[PDB]
Amino acid sequence: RKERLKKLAKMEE
Amino acid sequence: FEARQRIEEKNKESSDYHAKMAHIVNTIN
Amino acid sequence: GKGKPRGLNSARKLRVHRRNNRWAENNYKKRLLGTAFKSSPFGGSSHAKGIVLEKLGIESKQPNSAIRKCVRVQLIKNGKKVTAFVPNDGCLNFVDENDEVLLAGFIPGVRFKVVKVSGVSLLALWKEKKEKPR
Amino acid sequence: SVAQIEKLPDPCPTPFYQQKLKLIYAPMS
Amino acid sequence: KLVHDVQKKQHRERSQLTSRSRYGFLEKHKDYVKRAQDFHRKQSTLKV
Amino acid sequence: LKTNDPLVLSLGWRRFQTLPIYTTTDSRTRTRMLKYTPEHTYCNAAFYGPLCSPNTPFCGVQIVANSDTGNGFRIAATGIVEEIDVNIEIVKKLKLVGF
Amino acid sequence: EQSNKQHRKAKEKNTAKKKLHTQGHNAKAFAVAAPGKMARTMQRSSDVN
Amino acid sequence: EYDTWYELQKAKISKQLEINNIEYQEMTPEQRQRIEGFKAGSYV
Amino acid sequence: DIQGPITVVSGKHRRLTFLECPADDLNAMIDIAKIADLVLLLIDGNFGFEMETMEFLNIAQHHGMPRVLGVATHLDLFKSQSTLRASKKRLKHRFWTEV
Amino acid sequence: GKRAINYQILKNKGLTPKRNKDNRNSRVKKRKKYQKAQKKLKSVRAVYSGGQSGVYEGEKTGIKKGLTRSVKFK
RNA sequence: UUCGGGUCUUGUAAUUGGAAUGAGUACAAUGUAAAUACCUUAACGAGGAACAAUUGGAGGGCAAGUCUGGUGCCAGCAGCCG
Ligand SMILES: [Mg+2]
Ligand SMILES: [Mg+2]
Ligand SMILES: [Mg+2]
Ligand SMILES: [Mg+2]
Ligand SMILES: [Mg+2]
Repeated sequence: RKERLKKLAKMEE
Repeated sequence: FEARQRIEEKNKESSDYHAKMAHIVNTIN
Repeated sequence: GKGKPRGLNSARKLRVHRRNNRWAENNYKKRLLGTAFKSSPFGGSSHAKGIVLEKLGIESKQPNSAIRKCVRVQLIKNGKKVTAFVPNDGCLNFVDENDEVLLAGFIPGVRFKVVKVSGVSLLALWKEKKEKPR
Repeated sequence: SVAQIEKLPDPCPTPFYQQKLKLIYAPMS
Repeated sequence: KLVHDVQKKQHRERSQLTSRSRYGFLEKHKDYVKRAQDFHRKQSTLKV
Repeated sequence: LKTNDPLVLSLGWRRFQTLPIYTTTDSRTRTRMLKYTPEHTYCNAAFYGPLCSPNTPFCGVQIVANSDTGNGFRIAATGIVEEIDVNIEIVKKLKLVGF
Repeated sequence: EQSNKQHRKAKEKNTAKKKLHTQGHNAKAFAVAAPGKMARTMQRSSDVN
Repeated sequence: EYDTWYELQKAKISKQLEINNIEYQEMTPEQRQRIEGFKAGSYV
Repeated sequence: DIQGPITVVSGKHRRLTFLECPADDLNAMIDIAKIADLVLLLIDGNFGFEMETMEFLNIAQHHGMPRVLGVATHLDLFKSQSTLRASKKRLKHRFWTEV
Repeated sequence: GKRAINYQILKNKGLTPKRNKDNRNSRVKKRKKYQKAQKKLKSVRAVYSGGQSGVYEGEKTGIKKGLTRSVKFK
C-alpha cells in the first residue's frame, strides 16, 4: 500500500 | 571577528553568483 | 446549380478553374516554388555543423542542471549563433571550445542537441567505445 | 639554445627543382 | 536515462567503533527518525 | 590512478614525470582533493611542470621500461591542459571527532 | 453597457492569388515540373553541402 | 560575396597568405631570412 | 641496410622521409606520433592486433591524428582461403573503429 | 614475447547495462513469459486442471459462505 | 480512491545426471576454365555450454558525502566524489 500510494503521488502530480 | 567577516564574505559571494546567473539566463533567451 | 459548370462538354472550364484555384494552398505554393525549406530550422538540412563557442552553464552549482547542459554554438553555414543541449553533464567534458559539432533537432528557445563531436558520436564516446580525435 | 644556424643546398633535390636550376639521400645509414 | 550502472552503485553503511562498542549500535538518520516521531507523539498526547 | 602517484606525461615536445593531485569542484564551491581518479569520468588534475597553452591535449603512461611492461595497456591517463597558474589552493576535508 | 457589433471590414490586404504577383515578376511562371524530385534532391544536396 | 560563412573565413586567410607572399617576393633574399627566418623545406 | 631517416624522391615535385620506429621503445612511439605526417601501421594478420599497435593509435589520437594506413603482413601463413577472408574482414572492421 | 589484445579491447563493448540471459534467445524468453502468464491466469480465475485425481479429498482451499461469483441478469 | 477484497503448489540468490548439435578447425571427395563457397563427410569441436545478442524505453534504493531554501527532525536539486 505504501509503495502504491507513493506511485499514485507521481500519477496525480 | 572571523565569524563576522566570513558571513560578510559568503554574503558577497552568494550575491555575485546570483547576479552572474541572472545575466546568463537573460543572455540565453 | 452548385455554382460550378456541369455540362458534359464543360471539362475545359473545370480544368482551368482548378489550376487557378490550386495555387491558393500554401502547401501547393511552397512545393512548386521550392520555398518549403525557409521554415526549416537548418534551411533544408537534416543536421547542422557548428563551432562550440562557450559552455555557459559551467559555473552552475547544481549538478546536471538544465543550465549546465547548454552550449552556445556558431553555425558554420551562415554564422548565426545558437544554443544546443548536451545529453548530460558527463558528456559536457568531451565538448571543448573551437571544436566541430553536428547539431540535430531536439529552458525555452533552445531547439538543438549535439549528436557528434569532432566527427565522433557523443553516445559513442559516452559509452567509452571511441576516443575523440584531435 | 641554438649556437649557430645556416642554410645549405638541398642534398636531395626534387626533379622539378633540379631541372629548374642521387634520388636517395641516407647519410646516417 | 543517461545514468550509468556505476552511477547507481550502493553506498554501504559503517558501524560503531570497536572502542565504543559498549555504548551500543551506532544510530543513523533512519534510526533517529523513528524515535523522533514517537517522542513527538508522546508530548502531543501529554500536552493535551 | 592514485593521488601523489608518479605519472609520465607527454606535453608538447616534452616528456616528463610528475606527481599530480586529482581534485573535484564539489558543486563549484571548492577544490577538494580526491584519493583516486573517477572510474569512468573526467576529473580536475593539478601538477607541477612546464607550462603550455590551453587546449593542449596530453596522454599519460605509468611504465615506460620494457622490463616492467607486462601485458596490460600502458596508456594510463588522457586529458587537456585547462589553466596555467603559479598557485593552487587544494583543500582536504579534515573532520574532528568527539564523543 | 451597450456594445455594438463589429463591422467586419472588406479585405484590403492582398488576396492569396494577388500575393503571388506582389514581387517584381509573376511567381507562378518560374516553377518546376517535378516538385517531388525538387524536395528529395535538394535535401540530399543540402547535407552534402 | 561568398555563399557560406565558411568561405568568407577561408577567403580572409587565403587573402592574408597571398599578401605574405607578395611582400616576400618583393623582399631581398638576405633580408627575407632576417625577417621570415628559415622557411620550412630549407635544409639547415 | 637502413638506419635512421631515409629521404627518397617519390615524384616530380614530391619527396618522402621513411623512419623505422623502434618497436620495443614506448618513448620512440610518443615522439614519432607528434611529427609523423603519415603512419604505415604494420599489423600481423596471422597473430592479430597487438598492444604496440593499439597503444600507438591512442597516442596519435590524443596528439593530433595524422594520416594512418594499415598494412597487413604474414597473410601467407594462413592455410585456408576461407579463414583468411574472415580474418581480413575482422581486422578491417576493428581498424575502422580506431580510424 | 607477443602482447595480444585482451577481450575488452577486441570486442570493444564498453559500458552497457546488465542484461538478463533470456534476451539472447527470443524463443526462450517468450517461453518463460507464457508459462508465467498461465500461473497468473489461475489467480485471476480458476482454470480446469485435468479434473479429479484420486479419491475426493474435499476442497483444499476452503468453502466461502456468503460469496457468489454469479453474473446476474439485470 | 481509502475500506480492503479474490485465488492456490508457489518460490530458491540450492545442488546434480548423461544425451543431442553446428559456428569453427579439417583428411578427402563434389562443385569450378582454375579457385572460393554451397550440399556431403572421416577426425576434432559445449556447462560460465567465457563457443561471453544487440538496440531503445520506464522506475527504484543506498553515504559519518556534496549544493540550495526555511514556522525545528523538513523540502528541492541531485549523488562515478565517503
Ligand atoms: Mg436548387
Ligand atoms: Mg519527370
Ligand atoms: Mg563461410
Ligand atoms: Mg560497422
Ligand atoms: Mg554449416
